[PDB]
Amino acid sequence: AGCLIGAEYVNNSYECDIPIGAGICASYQTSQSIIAY
Amino acid sequence: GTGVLTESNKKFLPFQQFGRDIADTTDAVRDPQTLEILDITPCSFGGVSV
Amino acid sequence: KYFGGFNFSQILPDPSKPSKRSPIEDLLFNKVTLADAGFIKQYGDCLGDI
Ligand SMILES: *[C@@H]1O[C@H](CO)[C@@H](O)[C@H](O)[C@H]1NC(C)=O
Repeated sequence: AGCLIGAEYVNNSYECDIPIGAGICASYQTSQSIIAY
Repeated sequence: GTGVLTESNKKFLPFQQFGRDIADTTDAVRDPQTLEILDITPCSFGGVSV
Repeated sequence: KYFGGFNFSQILPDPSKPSKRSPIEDLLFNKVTLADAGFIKQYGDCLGDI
């Protein structure tokens, strides 16, 4: 979708709440920040 | 106009000066000094999101 | 995959292909000549004589 700055990519997988696009979608989780999976 | 000028490989016919595209916007131009044909492209963009 | 004699290989996913789509889905995905849907141009591909 585009370059996103400020979120760490995580190799886990969750049903998600903030859609970013093309499968990737961020959330707020733990020393607690924004992840992208 | 504003944008990035780059070396267009395409060849104009001698008598007409500059090209166009689908819209009536300049898409190429011939440099007055060295008679070089150039590309034209607006600088990159795209909306941001939070 | 012995479903009592019925043969579902045409609709069940095909693992051999890198896209795990059944042959019917591949056929009807190739037939539709869809456009570009959200590529990352990077602005470099955009400039040029394409
Ligand atoms: C089932 O269908 C596949 C694909 O057409 C075929 O290769 C295979 O021989 C068939 N087997 C049966 C159960 O007749």
